[PDB]
Amino acid sequence: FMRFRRAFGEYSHVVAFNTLLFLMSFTVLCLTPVYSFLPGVYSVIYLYLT
Amino acid sequence: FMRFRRAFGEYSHVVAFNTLLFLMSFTVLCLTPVYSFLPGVYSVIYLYLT
Repeated sequence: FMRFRRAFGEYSHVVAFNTLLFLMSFTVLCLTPVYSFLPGVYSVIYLYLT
Repeated sequence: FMRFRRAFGEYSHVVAFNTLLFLMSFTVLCLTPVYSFLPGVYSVIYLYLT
């Protein structure tokens, strides 16, 4: 993490959350074909959390 | 110690105590098979010191 903070300057904070949200969304999309509940409830939770 | 402080940035302080506590716990676990008193009293002392 120190090495990561060495680069990317000030924008590392913006990059980290953007990567984490993308990874979470990718996992949710991967779990979609079996659990049909996710697309709505996860979107609602995401809207609440944003 | 100066060379160590050169790296790890701000988190060297967190790393040092974490390593020291792990080493102390490892020593206590190593002394366990003969001195059966240690698991309780050392845990109490650790809770007090934390």
